[PDB]
Amino acid sequence: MQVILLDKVANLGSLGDQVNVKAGYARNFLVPQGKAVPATKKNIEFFEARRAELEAKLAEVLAAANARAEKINALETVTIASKAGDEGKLFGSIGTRDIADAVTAAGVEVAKSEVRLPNGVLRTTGEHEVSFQVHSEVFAKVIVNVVAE
Amino acid sequence: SRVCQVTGKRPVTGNNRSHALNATKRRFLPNLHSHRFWVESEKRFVTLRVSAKGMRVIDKKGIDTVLAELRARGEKY
RNA sequence: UAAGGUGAUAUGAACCGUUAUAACCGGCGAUUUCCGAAUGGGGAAACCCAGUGUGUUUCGACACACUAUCAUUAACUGAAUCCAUAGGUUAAUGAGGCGAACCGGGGGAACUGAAACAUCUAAGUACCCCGAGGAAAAGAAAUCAACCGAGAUUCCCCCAG
RNA sequence: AGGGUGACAGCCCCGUACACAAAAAUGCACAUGCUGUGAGCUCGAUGAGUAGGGCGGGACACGUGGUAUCCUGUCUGAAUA
RNA sequence: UUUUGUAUAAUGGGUCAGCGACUUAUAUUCUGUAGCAAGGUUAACCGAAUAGGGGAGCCGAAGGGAAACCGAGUCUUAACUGGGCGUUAAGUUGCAGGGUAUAGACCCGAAACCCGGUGAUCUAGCCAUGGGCAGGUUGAAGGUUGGGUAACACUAACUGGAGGACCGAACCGACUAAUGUUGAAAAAUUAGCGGAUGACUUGUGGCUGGGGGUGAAAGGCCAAUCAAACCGGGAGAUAGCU
RNA sequence: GUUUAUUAAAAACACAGCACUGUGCAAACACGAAAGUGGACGUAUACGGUGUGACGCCUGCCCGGUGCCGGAAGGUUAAUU
RNA sequence: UGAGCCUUGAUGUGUAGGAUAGGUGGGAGGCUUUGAAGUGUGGACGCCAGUCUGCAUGGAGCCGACCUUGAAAUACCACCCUUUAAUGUUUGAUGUUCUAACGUUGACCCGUAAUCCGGGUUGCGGACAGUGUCUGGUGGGUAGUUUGACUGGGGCGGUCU
RNA sequence: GCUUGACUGCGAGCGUGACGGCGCGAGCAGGUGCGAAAGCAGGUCAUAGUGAUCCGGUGGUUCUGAAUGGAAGGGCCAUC
RNA sequence: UAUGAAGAAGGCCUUCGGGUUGUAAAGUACUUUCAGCGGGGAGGAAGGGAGUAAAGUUAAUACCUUUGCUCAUUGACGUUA
RNA sequence: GCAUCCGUAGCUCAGCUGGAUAGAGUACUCGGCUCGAACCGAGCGGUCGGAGGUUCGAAUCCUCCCGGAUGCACCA
Ligand SMILES: [Mg+2]
Ligand SMILES: [Mg+2]
Ligand SMILES: [Mg+2]
Ligand SMILES: [Mg+2]
Ligand SMILES: [Mg+2]
Ligand SMILES: [Mg+2]
Ligand SMILES: [Mg+2]
Ligand SMILES: [Mg+2]
Ligand SMILES: [Mg+2]
Ligand SMILES: [Mg+2]
Ligand SMILES: [Mg+2]
Ligand SMILES: [Mg+2]
Ligand SMILES: [Mg+2]
Ligand SMILES: [Mg+2]
Ligand SMILES: [Mg+2]
Ligand SMILES: [Mg+2]
Ligand SMILES: [Mg+2]
Ligand SMILES: [Mg+2]
Ligand SMILES: [Mg+2]
Ligand SMILES: [Mg+2]
Ligand SMILES: [Mg+2]
Ligand SMILES: [Mg+2]
Ligand SMILES: [Mg+2]
Ligand SMILES: [Mg+2]
Ligand SMILES: [Mg+2]
Ligand SMILES: [Mg+2]
Ligand SMILES: [Mg+2]
Ligand SMILES: [Mg+2]
Ligand SMILES: [Mg+2]
Ligand SMILES: [Mg+2]
Ligand SMILES: [Mg+2]
Ligand SMILES: [Mg+2]
Ligand SMILES: [Mg+2]
Ligand SMILES: [Mg+2]
Ligand SMILES: [Mg+2]
Ligand SMILES: [Mg+2]
Ligand SMILES: [Mg+2]
Ligand SMILES: [Mg+2]
Ligand SMILES: [Mg+2]
Repeated sequence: MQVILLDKVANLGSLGDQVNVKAGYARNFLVPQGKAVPATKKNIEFFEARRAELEAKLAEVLAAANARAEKINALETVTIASKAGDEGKLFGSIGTRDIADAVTAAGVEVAKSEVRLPNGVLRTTGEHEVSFQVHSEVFAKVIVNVVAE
Repeated sequence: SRVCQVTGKRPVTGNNRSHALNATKRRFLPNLHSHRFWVESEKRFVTLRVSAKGMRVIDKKGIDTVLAELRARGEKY
C-alpha cells in the first residue's frame, strides 16, 4: 500500500516520502485523518513537483546569497566618521547598528542581525577587519577603517 | 443477499469430494465484509458490503472511481 | 351487397324492407356495467368504505374528474449538524399482469443401467426460478492449421462410433 | 377441383378454371422530402487487480490422470508491441 | 395355464358383443431376390423437383506386425529348413425376410424413490375470545366466644366454606355383555359402566405441513389413507417373478 | 388424570417429589442458508436436558471397558512455508 | 524472547611432544622503523597448562626445525570443519499499551406520530470476537447403500481352491 | 567327482479342457556342463505347493513422440 | 554515577609478619548539568501615527474632541528568559 | 513400498554424546552387624544386536543386515 506522507507520522519519515506500509494502516487511519495520501500517479507527480520547487527555492536563495557576498566581499571598503580618537583610544564603540548603516549607504544592504563583529566590538581606531554571515553558512570579509569626525 | 457490491461476486455451487470421490452438493460464498470506506470528495464514510477481493481493487482503482461505476451500475450504495 | 329480413334450441307474435338509410359483410369510430396487474382505502373476487377538485340546488343532495406502488428524471422544502446529506412533498415519463412451444441464464433430482452397489450412468434430463424475441443465442480470431495454407458466427451431411 | 340437389350430374345448384374489384385501414418493397445520424484523410493510442500462479470446484468427449485449453470461490499477481 | 404328472378336490372364466398384445426408427450381420461388377453406390444439398446434378464420402480389390515399417508376403528370432497370420476364391447398392443393438420395445401389474404443489372445515397441540357443569353430601384453613397459660401453646363450642373431595343428571368419556357383521350404522344400538369445579368441557376464529408437523408417547394422529399424507410430474420407474 | 378415533384403558404414559448435569443472559438450547424469533420482556430461589417417580426406611462395592470432565510435559499429526 | 542467516573474532591436549599442531595442503622460510624482541597481568578462554591480545612500554631483533611426532608445529600462507562470543538481517513466540478497522441485543439525538431500521453523539470492547476459503478432529444428527451361496424347507452347524 | 541344461530362441506331431486355459513333445538354431566317447542335461519318481483382467511400480528397448527437435506419456521386452 | 580487592602497583610506615593509601585507581557498565556547538523562542510594549465611523461639540454638528474600531507600527539590552 | 530411530552385568537402564578404552539400581556371593525384619559396604554378575568401512584411535562414525517401534503412504 504505497502512500505519500503529508507529515512526520511516527517513524514513517517526513512530508513527501513514498513508503511501503501495511494496507490497514492507511486504508482506515492515515488517509481518513489526512495524515497522508495514497501514492497515485497524479498525487505523486504533484508532490515531486513541490519537492523540486522547494529545491529551486533553496537554489535561488543560496544563489542570491553569493550575490550579496561578492557584491561587498571584493574590497568595497567603507569608513565612518567617529569622534577623533586623539592619540589613539576611540571616543566610542562602533556597534552593529552603525556598521550596518555604513555598508547600507555603500549600497550593499545588511541588517545588524547578520553582522558578526569578530573578536571585539570595534573599540580601537583606524583599520579593522570585519566579517558578515551573508547566508546561513556563507562567510564574507570586509575591511573597515575609521578617521576623524 | 450475499452479493459483492463492487465485483458482483455471488454464491456458486460445487461438489465436496472425498478419498472415494463421492460428490455432495455444496455452495461457495464470497468473503463479504461490511466496511465503512472514507470517501475524500464527500468527506464522509460510506458503508459497503465488499468481498476481500473487492478490498484489493478499491486501493488500486480509487474510492471515487469504483463509486462512479457503481452509479452507472445503479447498485444504490 | 341486397329482395328479402328481425342469432340458436324454436315456433309464434308484432313488425322492418323490396333498387336502395331492410338485413347481411368489411374498414374506421362511439359506447364498453362489475371483478380481475386492479392502481382512492379495505376485502370472504364480481363487494364494502372514502378523500380531493370542479360543476350543478328544488338546500335533501347530485354529476364528473383525480387520489396505488416502484423505477427514472427535474423542481421545491428539508434533520441530528454550520453548510451539507439523509429524509419529505409535488410533476413528468416508464414498469407492473397474461400467454402454447421454441431461447438464454440462475438452481437442479431420483427411479433406472451397471443384472447388487458408492465412482460413473440416468442428466445438466425432469422440475423450479429469472429474462427476452419473432426468432433467440452465438458472432468478426490473443482462431485453426503445419512450414502448405485457411480466414466471424449459426445450421446440415460426412469425418466416426 | 369438390359440394349440394328425392338413387351415381362436366352441361340442376353452389362453386371451380380464368378474368376483374377497395371508400377506408394496414403489411411489404422501392423511390423521394424533412428530422436527427456522421463519411474520408493524417498522426496517435492499443482494454491490469487483468493474464498467469497457489488452493477448492466446474466446463471442455476427456471421471486428476503425465492433462493442455475454458469459467472462478479463495489467496496472490505480470509483461504490456 | 403351469407341470415329472391334472377328471383332478391346482389357476382362469356367469354369458354375449365390442375392444385388447410381435410394432416403429436407426445401425449392423445373415439369407433370398434384383441391378451393376474389380468395382459398387452416393449423403446433405442443388433442382420443376420420385428426373437430373452432387462421388463429399463409404465398402471392396492386400496383408503381416504392438508399432515404425515391410509387402504376396509378413511377423516371430541372431537366423529360421521353421512356425503364426496371409496370398487361387467378387464384391457392392437396393427390396423383402431372419436376427442383433439403442430406444418403453408385445401388452397389463408392483411395494417404493425423486420433484413441485394442495391439506390442521377431521384429528393432535397451542393461541385469542365466549359458553356450559341439575341436585344432594363431607365440613380444611381461618375467625369469634369460652376453657386453660405469665403469654402462648392446647382445648371446647359456634361461625366459616377448603378440595385435580364424595353420590349423582346435563355434558364428556367408552369398561363388560348381547345384538348387529350383503347393518339402521365403512365402529353403532340396548342394558349396565367411569369422570362429572376441573390436568374439565365446549362454540367461534387463529397457528404449527410430509423426513415435516403434532404427540401426558400408542409408531399414535396429521380430511373414512400414516414405520413417512394427498395431488401432479420424472413415468410406459423397475419387476432373473406370475 | 392420559393413551392405541375403528379388537388392547392397563401393571403402560403423565404425575408431585428426588438427584445428576448443562446454562452468567448478545445465556445454554431450539426453529431458521440468514436476518430473526422462541427461551423471556424471565436472570441460578431461573431455565433447558436426562433418569427416577407420593410418602416411610434407605440407596452399598467397581473408573478395568465405554463416555464425559480436568491436565499438558512428551510422542504422533492437516492446511501453510 | 526464540530462531535460519550478517560479518568479525575466537575455538581447537590422543600420546610422542616443539605442544593450547583441529584436519588439509603450499611451507625454509620466517622475519622486518609501519613501533625487533619487548615491559606493564589487559583480560578472556582454556589442560587452567598455556594462548592470542587493549593502549602506551623500548629500540633489532625475529623466526622452518632432527630421537620421538600418523603428520611437523598458534614460524608461515591458503581452505574447510568444529566450538562458536559478539554483530546486522530475516522470520516468528509471547507479554504490555493504544485506536483507527471491526463489535455493541450500553446511553443519548434525528429521520419519527416508530421497542424496526438508518444516521449522528458517546461509552464499553478491540485487533479479539465474528465471518470467508483451506484444513485436522468429531459427527446414526441426517442421508445413500451393503449385509453370499450350497443346504432332504430355512436358521444354526458345516462347506466353497 | 566335476558342475549349473533350474540354458535362450523355437517347435513337427500329440494329450486334455465349454472356454479362459492346462499338459506332453522328438527335432531345429545359438551357446553350455558332465563324460575318453556313444551320449545325457530345457530342474526335482510322477501326480498338490496356487490367482485371470484392470490399475500402479521397476529394468530394458531407436517402437511411438499431437507444428518441428527433444521430452512427457504410451507400446514392446524383462519383471513387481 | 554505579559497579569494581588479586585490598593492583606505587607511596609511606613497619613487630618485616604486616598494616596504610583505598574501591581510591585501573577497569567495566552509566549519564551528559553547565561550559562546546547548532537550531528555535517568550516577556519587557505602554504608546503615538495614519485612517476610519459614530457621539459630545456647531451658524455649518465644518473646527475639534471623545469613543470604538482599521492598517501599519516601534526593544538599547539581544547571537536575550 | 519407504523414512526415522532403538538394541549395553540375569533384569532395568546410563551409553564411557558420535575414537583417545564400560556406570548405576536391581539379581546373586561374602562381610558388616542381626530372631526375623530392616540397614550398609565390598565382591561377583557385559567384550557393548551382528557383519563389512575410516582413521595413528568409533560399543560411539560410514556400509550392510537382524529384531523392535513410530511414522508415512495406500484405489491391483
Ligand atoms: Mg382500488
Ligand atoms: Mg443397478
Ligand atoms: Mg415482435
Ligand atoms: Mg489489445
Ligand atoms: Mg491468478
Ligand atoms: Mg484449479
Ligand atoms: Mg487411472
Ligand atoms: Mg503414472
Ligand atoms: Mg488439464
Ligand atoms: Mg390323466
Ligand atoms: Mg376343478
Ligand atoms: Mg439422384
Ligand atoms: Mg477421392
Ligand atoms: Mg511365413
Ligand atoms: Mg442384396
Ligand atoms: Mg434384419
Ligand atoms: Mg373429584
Ligand atoms: Mg372414583
Ligand atoms: Mg360422580
Ligand atoms: Mg387417519
Ligand atoms: Mg421414504
Ligand atoms: Mg404420485
Ligand atoms: Mg425416466
Ligand atoms: Mg412398468
Ligand atoms: Mg383412573
Ligand atoms: Mg381401540
Ligand atoms: Mg381418545
Ligand atoms: Mg377398549
Ligand atoms: Mg418409571
Ligand atoms: Mg448405586
Ligand atoms: Mg472412566
Ligand atoms: Mg481410571
Ligand atoms: Mg441409516
Ligand atoms: Mg440408489
Ligand atoms: Mg441360501
Ligand atoms: Mg440368495
Ligand atoms: Mg536327484
Ligand atoms: Mg507435438
Ligand atoms: Mg550550554
